[PDB]
Amino acid sequence: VSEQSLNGRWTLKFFPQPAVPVMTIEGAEAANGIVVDAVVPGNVEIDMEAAGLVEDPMVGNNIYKLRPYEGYQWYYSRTFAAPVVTEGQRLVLHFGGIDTFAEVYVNGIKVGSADNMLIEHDYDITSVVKEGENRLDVIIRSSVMEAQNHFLGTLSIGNFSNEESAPVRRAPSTYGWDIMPRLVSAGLWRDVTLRVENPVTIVDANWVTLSVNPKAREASESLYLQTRLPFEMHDKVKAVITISRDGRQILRKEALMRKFANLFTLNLSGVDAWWPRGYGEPALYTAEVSLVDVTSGKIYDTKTSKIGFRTVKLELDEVNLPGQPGQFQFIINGEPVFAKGTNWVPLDALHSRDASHVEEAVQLMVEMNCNIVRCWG
Amino acid sequence: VSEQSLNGRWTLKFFPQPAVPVMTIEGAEAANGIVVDAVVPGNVEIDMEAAGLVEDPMVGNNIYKLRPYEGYQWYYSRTFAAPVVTEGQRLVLHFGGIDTFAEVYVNGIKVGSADNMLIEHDYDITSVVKEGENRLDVIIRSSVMEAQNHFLGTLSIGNFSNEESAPVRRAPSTYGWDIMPRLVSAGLWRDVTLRVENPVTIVDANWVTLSVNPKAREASESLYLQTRLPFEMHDKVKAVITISRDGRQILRKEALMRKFANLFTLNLSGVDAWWPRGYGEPALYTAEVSLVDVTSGKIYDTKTSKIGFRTVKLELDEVNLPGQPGQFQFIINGEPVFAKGTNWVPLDALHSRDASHVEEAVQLMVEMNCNIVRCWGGNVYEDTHFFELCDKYGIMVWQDFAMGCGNYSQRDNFAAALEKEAISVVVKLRNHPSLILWSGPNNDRVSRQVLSRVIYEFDPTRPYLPSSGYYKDPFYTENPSQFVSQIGYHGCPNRETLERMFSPDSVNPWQNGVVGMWNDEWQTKANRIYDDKFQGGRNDLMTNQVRIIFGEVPADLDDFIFASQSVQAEAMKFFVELWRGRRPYRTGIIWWNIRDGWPLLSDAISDYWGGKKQAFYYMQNVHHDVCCLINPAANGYMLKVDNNTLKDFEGVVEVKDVASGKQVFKGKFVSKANQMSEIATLPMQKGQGMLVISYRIEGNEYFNHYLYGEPPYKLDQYRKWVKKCGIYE
Repeated sequence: VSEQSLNGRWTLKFFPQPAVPVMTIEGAEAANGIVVDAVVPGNVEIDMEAAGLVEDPMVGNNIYKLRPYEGYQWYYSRTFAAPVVTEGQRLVLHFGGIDTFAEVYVNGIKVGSADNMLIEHDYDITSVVKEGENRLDVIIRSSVMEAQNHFLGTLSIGNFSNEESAPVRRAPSTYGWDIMPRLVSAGLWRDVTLRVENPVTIVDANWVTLSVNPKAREASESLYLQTRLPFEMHDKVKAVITISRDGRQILRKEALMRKFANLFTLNLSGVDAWWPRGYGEPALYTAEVSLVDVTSGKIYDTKTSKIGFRTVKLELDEVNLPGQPGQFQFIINGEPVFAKGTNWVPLDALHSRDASHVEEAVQLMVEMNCNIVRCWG
Repeated sequence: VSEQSLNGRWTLKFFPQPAVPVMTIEGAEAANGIVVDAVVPGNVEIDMEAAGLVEDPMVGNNIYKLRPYEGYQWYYSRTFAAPVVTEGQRLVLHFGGIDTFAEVYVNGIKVGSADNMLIEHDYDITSVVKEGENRLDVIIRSSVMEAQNHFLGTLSIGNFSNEESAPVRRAPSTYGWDIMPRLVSAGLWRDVTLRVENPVTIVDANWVTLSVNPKAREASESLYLQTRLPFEMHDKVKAVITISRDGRQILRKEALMRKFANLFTLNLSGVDAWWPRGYGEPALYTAEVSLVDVTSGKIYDTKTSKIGFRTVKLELDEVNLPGQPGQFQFIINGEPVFAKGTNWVPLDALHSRDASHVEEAVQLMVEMNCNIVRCWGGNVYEDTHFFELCDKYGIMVWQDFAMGCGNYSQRDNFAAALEKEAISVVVKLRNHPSLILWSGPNNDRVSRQVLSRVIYEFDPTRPYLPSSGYYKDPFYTENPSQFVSQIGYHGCPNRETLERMFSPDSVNPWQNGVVGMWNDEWQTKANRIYDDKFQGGRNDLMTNQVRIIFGEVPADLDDFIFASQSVQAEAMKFFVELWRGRRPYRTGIIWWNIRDGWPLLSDAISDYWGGKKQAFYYMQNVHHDVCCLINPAANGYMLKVDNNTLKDFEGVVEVKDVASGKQVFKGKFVSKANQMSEIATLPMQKGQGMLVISYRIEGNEYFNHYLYGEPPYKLDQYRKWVKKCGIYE
């Protein structure tokens, strides 16, 4: 129905982590720490430099001066107006990125516990949200100290990746590499939003290119659609599939929703294939699917994404060193492409600034004419 | 000690499921619904038709009128007197079948949560039962809505099995198939009882045939006995094993119970082996084990079951397509048996009526002389009595695990729910001699790990197989599989069935008299899972087959029924004769199918109401233990005789043309045991016609026929050939 954003100014209170880490709001407020203004999405080091508490780590040996903060806790807090929810609607609190181990409270009620900085986190706060001003509190603990909650196997010690990185789900380069500095950091480094979902909603729209014929401008595309559908809405809701490019509608298919999960296959004509750089055009088509009430015409949900009709196959060599690394070739749309490109390292040691560099960084590959890029583990 | 039954009249309250499903008694009573009388075991649709709330779903398009109830909840409730329990005794509440997701309360205390309609459910209500009147409440929620509690993998969407069937443990055919209608249903479809167990009780009595020597009438049988035994009862209780047959005691062994779990081996003499139909007698022996007090003589528990001394081995081919499907042969008691039988589909879309059809349905296989039956994975697991009849009548059982067409989840939740189901079904059925095989891209955790590990630990005696329009077309006649699952041919049911399941105006198939078009009712009885109005599809399989064999489609209804049934009769007979005549390479044939589970237009040879189609009688004559048949040859036809027994037979076979009466062949034959024998190469006949195969063995006249020539045939002429032949009617 809507997506209210919770980005902006938050309250950040940081303090050294005690022997028993702080998990509750009472302990976080009782702890003796410093309170400064914070920006979400952001990194805690950015908020402290804005407060004049840390020097610029990009200059000289200032990076080492952030060392004590690896054992600090970080208490994000803000208020928010609750969006309007009607009966059957669900209120979801969405985190694009929590770095890392945090307890999330809404109006003093714990709604989740995060432990992976690389994936999104969604919590159903429908039953805990209140009318009017609400409170949202996130209490992050030390990622480095979290490693001492595990016993490492022999093979996990002594590698180039830090031992602290082995038992936790974080970016290994944040602990230090030969190309990226050590800067564990913390904070809400991606968007925080409030989402309202109708009882009839799209759970997943999976687009799959079954086959492609670039010469005949044909393609067979599959849509694996999973939805949330109350049984009173079975046979009363229809799926509206729409393929278009540059405003011109290529296909509009309608089908009655009789199940919650369906597979739709579309045999398309006059459609171009997606090619990497040099081997043709990167033809993209707008693929939209909406759940519409058959009687009232109400649109309950709409999922839109730009897809490309393309097939990928990895032809492995069977003579010259069969099974050894590098003995393969990518087969795109049946053609053996020659890959030329770069390795993708972190865009910023403070990863909340990543999104601000993607445009410039991708444009480097466009000028370089890379047809491939490997996002480094 | 005792087993009090809780079957009978219950109170059923149904209501649409809210956004938050009802899980408690307070919410169930607070919900606004309808209360009617219910029968247990039963289906909720049966109770509502008894209340006059739903029309007969077996007639016309009434099946679609049950659609809203797939999103309903069902509140079973009844009172019961508590049986007398003494100290140490346990009171167990037994459910034979809960369909499906239900919360079970006894005196307002939740005693269990069910989530598998195919296995039993037992709850210890000893600490919650009260003296006097007790209350038992079962709150079932929507099975269809339960699917939306899961995220399906890519390979679970788009298969023939419904997406709603993928994440739940139910019979996949209940959501709709091409042979069974969509009817999710709900309720307590099997027995509900109260069981009292002594502190000394038998947990499991596993009977295993180690070896058998049919000639010397010897067998080595193992008893894996697990018991519940208080340590104060160790060395004070004895196990009394008893093997008997027809009242005569064969062996009585006694042993002091010094442990809770023991293995007993019995070397028996003067005991006959269990054989499938044709290969000998289905010899069954009553095997009883009792735990008796050494001093007081008190019998604490007794487990009795009829077992059969039999060994099963699956010899897999290693030359002709090694590893491909169908390249195997069953080795029963050391002998390579040739399997002939049918696929087992649901006995009823409302599965509480299954038990009422087992006797009649199994008797169809006995008349058909099937020595094997494959229980299809789209169906529920049949109860104990079905296997008892298969044990008694010598019909081997191929058991699929309840898995439908498509790939399933590879995660821990589905594996754990399936492991619990497989362990439960294996322990329950592993003692039946009729059961001979378990059956489940080569990286599927379900078939290559979960199910295989269960068989490895709980049934190491049976093989496990991870298997997940002219009838003379080379598509059929050039099948490379030694063990074939024949697809089956469509056949219009007997006229009486049409007038019973169709509206009077819809008995005739042609809508507005147009030959080529079916009305909306015949399209429904072609299994149209959802009421989407179209024309064509599966129903065209009927008229297409009649057109290939007889040229045109008869406008007259009775002319169409006989024609469509004759096509199915000749086609299915040809398949059985073609595989029996291609031994020893061909090792078995299982065809689709002997009986329908709903009044429908299907490829089965007998309908839900017992109407045997023309194909049933044709198949009967080519299912004999010793059958004289004719196969097509390179330059004519080959008269042959197939032996599915262990004994040799002599006889005389005569081959004659129907119309002309000219004797084509007559001579003596020697049918060597457990093999097919060529008798003579018959010269090719002119044009169309039909031959008569008359053979006598041991003073018994058996009959068969062969339709020669190429289609299309003249329906009136073919009817004249069958009439003059005097084999069928």
